[PDB]
Amino acid sequence: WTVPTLNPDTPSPIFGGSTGGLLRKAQTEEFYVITWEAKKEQIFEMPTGGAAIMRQGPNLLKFGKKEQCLALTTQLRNKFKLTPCFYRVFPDGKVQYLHPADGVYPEKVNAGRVGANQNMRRIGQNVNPIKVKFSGRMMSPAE
Amino acid sequence: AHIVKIYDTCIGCTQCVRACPLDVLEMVPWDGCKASQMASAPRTEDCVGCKRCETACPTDFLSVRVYLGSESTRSMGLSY
Amino acid sequence: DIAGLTPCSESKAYAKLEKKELKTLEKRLKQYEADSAPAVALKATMERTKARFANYAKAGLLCGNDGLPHLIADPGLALKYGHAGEVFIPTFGFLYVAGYIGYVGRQYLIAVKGEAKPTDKEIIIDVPLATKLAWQGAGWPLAAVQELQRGTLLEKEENITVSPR
Amino acid sequence: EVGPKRGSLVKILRPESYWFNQVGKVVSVDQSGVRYPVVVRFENQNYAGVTTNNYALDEVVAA
Amino acid sequence: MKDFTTYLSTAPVIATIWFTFTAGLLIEINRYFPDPLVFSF
Amino acid sequence: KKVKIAVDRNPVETSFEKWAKPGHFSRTLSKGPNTTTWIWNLHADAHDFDSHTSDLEEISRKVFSAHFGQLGIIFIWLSGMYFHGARFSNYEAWLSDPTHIKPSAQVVWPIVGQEILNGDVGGGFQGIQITSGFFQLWRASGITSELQLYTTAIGGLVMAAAMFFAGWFHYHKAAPKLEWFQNVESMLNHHLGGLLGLGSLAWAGHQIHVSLPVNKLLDAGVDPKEIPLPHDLLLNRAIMADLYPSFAKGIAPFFTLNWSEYSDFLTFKGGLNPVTGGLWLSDTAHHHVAIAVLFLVAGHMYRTNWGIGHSMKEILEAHRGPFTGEGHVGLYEILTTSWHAQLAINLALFGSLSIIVAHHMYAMPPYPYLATDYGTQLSLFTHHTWIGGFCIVGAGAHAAIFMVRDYDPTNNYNNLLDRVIRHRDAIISHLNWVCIFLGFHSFGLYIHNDTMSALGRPQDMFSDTAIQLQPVFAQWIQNTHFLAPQLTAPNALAATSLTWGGDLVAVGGKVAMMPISLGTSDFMVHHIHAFTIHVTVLILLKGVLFARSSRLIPDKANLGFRFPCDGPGRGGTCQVSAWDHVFLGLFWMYNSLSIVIFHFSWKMQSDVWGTVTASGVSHITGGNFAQSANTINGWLRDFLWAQSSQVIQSYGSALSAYGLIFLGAHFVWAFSLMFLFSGRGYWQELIESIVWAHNKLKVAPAIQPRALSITQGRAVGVAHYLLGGIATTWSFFLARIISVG
Amino acid sequence: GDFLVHHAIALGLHTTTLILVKGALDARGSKLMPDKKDFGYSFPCDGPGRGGTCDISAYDAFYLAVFWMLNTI
Amino acid sequence: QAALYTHHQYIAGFIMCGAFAHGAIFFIRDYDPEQNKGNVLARMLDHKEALISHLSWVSLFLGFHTLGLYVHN
Ligand code: CLA
Ligand code: CLA
Ligand code: CLA
Ligand code: CLA
Ligand code: CLA
Ligand code: CLA
Ligand SMILES: CC1=C(C/C=C(\C)CCC[C@H](C)CCC[C@H](C)CCCC(C)C)C(=O)c2ccccc2C1=O
Ligand code: SF4
Ligand code: SF4
Ligand code: SF4
Repeated sequence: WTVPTLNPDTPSPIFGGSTGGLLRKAQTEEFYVITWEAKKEQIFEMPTGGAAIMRQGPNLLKFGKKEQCLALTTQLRNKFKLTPCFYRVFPDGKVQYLHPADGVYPEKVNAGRVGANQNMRRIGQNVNPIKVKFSGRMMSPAE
Repeated sequence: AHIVKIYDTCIGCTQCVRACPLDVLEMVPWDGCKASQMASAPRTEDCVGCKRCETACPTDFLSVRVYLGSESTRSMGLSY
Repeated sequence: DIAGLTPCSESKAYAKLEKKELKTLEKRLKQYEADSAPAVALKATMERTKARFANYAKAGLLCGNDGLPHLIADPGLALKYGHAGEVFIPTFGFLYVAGYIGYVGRQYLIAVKGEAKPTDKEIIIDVPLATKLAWQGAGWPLAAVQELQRGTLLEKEENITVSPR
Repeated sequence: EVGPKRGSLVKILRPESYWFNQVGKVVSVDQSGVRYPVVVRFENQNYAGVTTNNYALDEVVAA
Repeated sequence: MKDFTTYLSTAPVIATIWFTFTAGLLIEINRYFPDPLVFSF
Repeated sequence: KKVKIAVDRNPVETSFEKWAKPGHFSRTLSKGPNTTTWIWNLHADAHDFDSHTSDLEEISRKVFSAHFGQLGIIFIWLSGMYFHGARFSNYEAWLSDPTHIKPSAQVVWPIVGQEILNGDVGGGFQGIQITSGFFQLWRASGITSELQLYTTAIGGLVMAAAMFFAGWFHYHKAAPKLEWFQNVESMLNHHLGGLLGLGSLAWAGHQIHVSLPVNKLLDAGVDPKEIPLPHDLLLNRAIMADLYPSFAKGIAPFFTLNWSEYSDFLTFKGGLNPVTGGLWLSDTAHHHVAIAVLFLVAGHMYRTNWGIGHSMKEILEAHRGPFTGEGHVGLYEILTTSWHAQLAINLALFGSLSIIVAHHMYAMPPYPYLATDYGTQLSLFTHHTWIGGFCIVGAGAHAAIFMVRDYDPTNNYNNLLDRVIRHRDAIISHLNWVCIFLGFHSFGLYIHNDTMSALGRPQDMFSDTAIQLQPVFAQWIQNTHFLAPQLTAPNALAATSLTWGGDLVAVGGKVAMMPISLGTSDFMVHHIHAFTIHVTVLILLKGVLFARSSRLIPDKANLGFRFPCDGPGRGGTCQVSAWDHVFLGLFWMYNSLSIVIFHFSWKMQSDVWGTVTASGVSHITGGNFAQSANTINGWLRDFLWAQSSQVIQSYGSALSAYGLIFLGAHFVWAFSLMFLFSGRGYWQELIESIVWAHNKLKVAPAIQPRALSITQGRAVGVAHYLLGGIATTWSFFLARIISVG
Repeated sequence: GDFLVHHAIALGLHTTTLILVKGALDARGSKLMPDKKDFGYSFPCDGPGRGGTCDISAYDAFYLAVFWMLNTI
Repeated sequence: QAALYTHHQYIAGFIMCGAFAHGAIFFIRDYDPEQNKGNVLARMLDHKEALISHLSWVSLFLGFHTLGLYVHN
């Protein structure tokens, strides 16, 4: 598996237009693009509001928030049994792949993804906040 | 960014990852508490702080622990 | 004459209050007939009022400047000047019953702890066991002090405490 | 083998546990080098709605 | 009627019966002994 | 044939086996309790039939039999009111003198001193003065005897037992299938022809044959003992042809369409009866004849088994516009598939109807001697107003529940519901703006007047004197309905109400109904009404449209309808659910209707109700509403402080219980603030520190003590808040108006 | 009347100090949250999990005690 | 007199609430359980449930009975 490049030639589902779509965050900070290959035309539920019709084949869809993309991801994975993958697009054109960051979905092991933010102690073996006092910023004993 | 720490009481039931609505958590093999999986939080820049993860953790109290930190656009669920 | 209070038997505002209430009731009575349901009801209420005032004045109560009876909660002032049946005796009269309720509840809980599904004998009362304990719990002070003297009234420190104890 | 038997009653010594100083019954003890190998089942559930939890050999004690 | 008597053994029905009985006892006490302010008898 | 009876024989066995097992209706609670939250969930999910199962047939059967149980309970309550008017009332004394004797139908037992509550109401009676208006309703029915109330009570108990037998039957013995409930064409045809058409026709028959002659003789001074009995007015046509000579013609004028001959008992008089202060029963009889015809022709509209008629699916599907996409398609399926979609609409219109009832029962008092019982009139406005607001909030609730559970986006593509959910942001944004605009321009007017009159600038207030905001549109409508019989309703002898204008009707010295003027104070309070209504709509509609998703939480539908929060994340997500929007819409419904009923009470006591002893109408508060209600200090002083003198000095009198429920309601309302201001996590730790003391003494229960759910805390808090506030207002109203009115 | 209102005053004092003492002592930990010291003094909640953790901080205990203090005074 | 009394009493109530608030902040931010090993301040936290439960009992009794007497009158 290798990181897929975002295809802009991918069509979008049949949506009649909403008001829950993109805001100035898309133009200024960032927005998100989710893609998936469908086997048929199915009326799914937009996380922004309203129902859209996915197209037979590949689809592409814009969203202003990552939680929207993962909501649709779990909806397409659980109700339609698809395998979508979304990105993070910046207004200058930079695309950043996000969800299956190793190819497989994060609930499954991949035999090589590194464990981050793992405290190797018990939650009661954390120190008292008096020991992490005056560490610069206000810091939790979990660090 | 919020602080998500995962402790060695994790029995590796994948529930915290399935519950996460932002893809912050993932399950790493054997480079943790023991073999047979373990969880991890590499993408905490996308954590909003909903604590669905520790709502779904079945261990005593919570192996996964969200400590609410500095907020941002990604950590406040803003589409604007 | 404990705290400057006058006895209700010789209090003047007490009698004035009795006369006021009876005057109100007879004012209501004058608009009705001789033997009607309102008339009999108001006559019964007047008699209840008269008996109530007579029985409070007979019981040795102490009345204030307002004519209302004032109770004496202090034992020693109540036991000396004959006012124990105001707050002091009803104190133990309450506590017997209250500890009786609590002891029956405790005994029922301890009884249903041993069963297979103890929680279902709490939403569904085991009325046989409950009535047996409610009848045999009338000796709750003796049994309570005997459970206390044996050390089997209090649980040890197997109690579920917090991380900083 | 390590730990208690697979039907024994066990008092939990984990301070942050819901069942601290509370009696539980062993489901099983994983005989590997796993940390927190003892699986204890409790008659009463915690605030999350769980009755089972994994504890270490130093967090368990008889009766 | 084992199940019916089990139903009457439930918490709310037993509470209704017991508090009806308690309230009726107190009510009849307060009828036959009107205005009991002190323990004089 | 399509529309037919379709039932299953003996679906559910009749046994107490599932009575002994609480929580049987769900998969989670049937396992038994371990924590106390089970005890609350057992009750919260008791009638949540659409989560006990998935098949709409069993849900529908449960609903049907539950409706039967509600009807049986309503019949028990009605029979109880008739029975209390038969045994424990001064009704037969009140009929002889309704202008002097206070209607009472509740006697109190003399146990702990509450015999003081048995007030001197009149007629040689001692009881609680009722304000439900049953005496006026019974006089309008033509009762005139306690035996008829007794037998009506026994008939109500018979019908209650019948309804409960019907529920048991239609659940356990022969329960209908789903395709029977789904015949909405037949249900509407029948509920319009037979229920509301034939019901109004039968009530018209009673009004022709029993109410009209009995009440005509009652108004002619005849004693209720010497009035002919209704069966004697049925058999002996001579009595009726003496009272109405058109009864000498028989029913021929109907079949010959010489209906004008019936103009003796089918009138269009309008206005009020000068002797009773209520609507003419001939007017109501003609009314019910007319709406019976109207509903019987309306019940022949939909197509059931013979090709004539309409298919509602065809009306809906063929109603679409260029602005609105596919239109009403899929709505037939929504409403024949979702019980909650039906319940939402039905509750909304039923509550709006109850408020219609409240507004149309005081301006057009239908019953004799209803208007001059100011307590009954005030209570009957307040009660139905409150019931309407509650039903409307429930309509929003069940619309949200539909949107969460029963909504399917496949059925709804570019139909009206999809197109609403797609632009909910425009909807709620414009609603927010109008709520803000109205809040400013309706309440800041009151603040402006407070500031001006506090600064000593009464020439700068918003009053009928300084800066007039006259309600010219409502004034024009008043004048348009006052002048209606002259031009636009020539066969009406008078206007519908005297509130439009004209002469007053005073009965027994008391003012039954008089013209109602509207000025700047009325403008301001009406705009306050619209403001509060719009905010309640904002909350409930925002809960509906954002019940599945928002820009905050896109997966709110999977979270559910009733959930506290997703977390403290996204800055904090508490009360994002569509349940918590109902929880807040309840508060705003209370705030709206409190002001509505306050407007009613003050306007009525100041500008309508009163006595005419000499030449001059002397009102209760002296017409201060015009000049005093420009300020919040006005509603404080001259309404909440002035009209509270009767409830706080009621101690030692018959109305003392009203003062008691004043104080206790102030208690309960504030008690609600323990649940609304606080949060569960504090009480769980307090509870566990208490459980430590229970463990130490070996009295810790097996059912683990938990703090109430978050949702349950909010529900308890809103319940205690509404109860205390509404009961405070109830006590204040009744104690005030039973004394001064 | 002085008796009754002095006992109301006792109620208010004891309940205010109950809330405050409880927040102070459970500031470091509860059975619902034994790692409460790791979250600071004023944190919003610990989520809807474990039954619900609203107003669980010590800050919120002080908060709820200010109401009972205002009532006491 | 009225203004002075009400003033200083409300000031006192707020100050006394802040006292316990900062005691909580002490327990969180400044308390060291190992440097206070066995002293009175740790002995408070060791029997905190007794303090909280007895304060709760006093508050509960006083409220029950004061409200009961007031409602009775
Ligand atoms: C919590 C505070 C409080 C207190 C201390 C009281 C105290 C009292 N109230 Mg007040 N009251 C209160 C709250 C309170 N009330 C509230 C909140 C309300 C509003 C609802 C009222 C409303 C109210 C009214 C309206 C009246 C009272 C009355 C009374 C008196 C009742 C005496 C009585 O019933 O003799 C009972 C005497 C006994 C000996 C019974 C004790 C209990 C058991 C039965 C004893 C055990 C004996 C035996 C072993 C049982 C056999 C077992 C059985 C199973 C066979 C007493 C002065 C009445 C009165 O006249 O006051 C002066 C009265 O009319 N109260
Ligand atoms: C549902 C409403 C209703 C009902 C039930 C009645 C009923 C009645 N009206 Mg009224 N009426 C009504 C509405 C109603 N009216 C309205 C809306 C108007 C305004 C237009 C009038 C205007 C009006 C006038 C002007 C008069 C009546 C009259 C009558 C009576 C004569 C009926 C008649 O001749 O019709 C004929 C009806 C039938 C032939 C049906 C009889 C059916 C029987 C009961 C069948 C049962 C037999 C059974 C199968 C076997 C026996 C069982 C057993 C013994 C073995 C009757 C009491 C007259 C009267 O008596 O005045 C007091 C009269 O003069 N009505
Ligand atoms: C035709 C009327 C109608 C019908 C059939 C329903 C039916 C339903 N509603 Mg809806 N609802 C209605 C009106 C209606 N509601 C109104 C008017 C409101 C506004 C208050 C609501 C608000 C509402 C909400 C917010 C919710 C429902 C829910 C439900 C479902 C379960 C209800 C349940 O189990 O409660 C069982 C009954 C109780 C728990 C009892 C409530 C206790 C009340 C509040 C006590 C106070 C009442 C009393 C008169 C005051 C005196 C108190 C005295 C005893 C001291 C069920 C489908 C729930 C649902 O479907 O979610 C999944 C839900 O969450 N309803
Ligand atoms: C008195 C108490 C109070 C007040 C003033 C408000 C005020 C408001 N609520 Mg809130 N609310 C309250 C209690 C209150 N609420 C309670 C107890 C509940 C129950 C939980 C709610 C639940 C609730 C919900 C659920 C909603 C509101 C909404 C609103 C707004 C609608 C009215 C509006 O914008 O008009 C304009 C503002 C006013 C009328 C407030 C008074 C301001 C006056 C006019 C003077 C202005 C001063 C001026 C600027 C000079 C400044 C001086 C300078 C020195 C600063 C407004 C902010 C709604 C909202 O935000 O959407 C629109 C909404 O959806 N409220
Ligand atoms: C000698 C007295 C004293 C001192 C030095 C401190 C010092 C401190 N306190 Mg303590 N505190 C005190 C008294 C004191 N407090 C009292 C009396 C109380 C009870 C009221 C508290 C309750 C308390 C809590 C609960 C917390 C602190 C916290 C703090 C710290 C930061 C304060 C902060 O956030 O600033 C910024 C504070 C503000 C901007 C205050 C908000 C505005 C206030 C409420 C005034 C609003 C009034 C309004 C403007 C009036 C308008 C009137 C107009 C309408 C007419 C700091 C160590 C915090 C801390 O240490 O965090 C861990 C913390 O959480 N204190
Ligand atoms: C009028 C409002 C009100 C009332 C009555 C209470 C009452 C109480 N609060 Mg407070 N509280 C309030 C507002 C109120 N609060 C507000 C606005 C807040 C801010 C959120 C708080 C915050 C708060 C905290 C933080 C704490 C309390 C605590 C307590 C309890 C103190 C113990 C006590 O006095 O027991 C006496 C109890 C009462 C007087 C209330 C019960 C009323 C009667 C006696 C019960 C029976 C009535 C009747 C028979 C039942 C009818 C029901 C049904 C049959 C219809 C008590 C339940 C403390 C606690 O829980 O410790 C124990 C505590 O820690 N409260
Ligand atoms: C006071 C309060 C509590 C504590 C309330 C406790 C848990 C329950 C109140 C009383 C219960 C119902 C016990 C009453 C007695 C039982 C019904 C059993 C009967 C036993 C005898 C009395 C018959 C919360 O859990 C809560 C949660 C979320 C927001 C606000 C609050 C809140 O304000
Ligand atoms: S808080 Fe929410 S977003 Fe953050 S890790 Fe936990 S579940 Fe994922
Ligand atoms: S839910 Fe808890 S136990 Fe399961 S994998 Fe996540 S952290 Fe580990
Ligand atoms: S309800 Fe309580 S737990 Fe949920 S988000 Fe709000 S504060 Fe946090």
